[PDB]
This record gives sequence, structure tokens and C-alpha cells, in this order.
Amino acid sequence: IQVFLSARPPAPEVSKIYDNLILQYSPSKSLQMILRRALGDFENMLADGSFRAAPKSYPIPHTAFEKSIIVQTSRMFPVSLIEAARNHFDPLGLETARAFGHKLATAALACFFAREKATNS
Repeated sequence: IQVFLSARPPAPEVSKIYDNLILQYSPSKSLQMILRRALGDFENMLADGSFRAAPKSYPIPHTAFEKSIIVQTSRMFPVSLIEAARNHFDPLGLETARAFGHKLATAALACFFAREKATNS
């Protein structure tokens, strides 16, 4: 099924990849490029449950040099994997679709950024 997703760009120095992308693309385009790869990587982690050991969030900017940006997107996921995601991110079944999509995208990115840091980018 189609899952709607949302995320905020990271603070400077959280992601060398993101910081370089924004030299040439908008924050929105740059984050969408990263999320495509991050969600691909994350899908494979949903399949085996390893995603529950992954970081949940990342630092966001709190500077007058940075305005509020929330990026909105959608992506198709197998229903089996989204069930696994929902069981973890929505353990009581009380989160809205939008809140779930924010949690899912944010975790996927948090994982991508931690991998960057751990591999010296």
C-alpha cells in the first residue's frame, strides 16, 4: 500500500551528504533524494525486525539561519512490512496515518545518518 511520509531536514553537520546536496539542490529535493535511498535500506530492515534496534530521530536546526521545513512524500510498501512497522511505531494502534508516516520517515533517515557517521561518510 501507499504510505504517506514526512520529515524535517537535519541540522548542519548531522549529514555530510545532506550538507553537500543543499549546495546544489533545495532542502526539499535534497531530503527527498536521501529518503528514497533511506526508505529502500529501511524496507530490508523491516523484513527481519532489525529496524527496532535503529536510531529513532536526529538533530534538527534551531538557528535564525534556518526556517521551518517539513518535506512531504509517499511511497509503496508491501503490507507485511508496514504491519511490522506499525506494530513497533504504533504499538497501541492509536497513531494517525500522518503521525505514523512521520515516525517511519524520521527513523529511516536517522538510520541513514547514523550509517554515514559510522562509516566516516
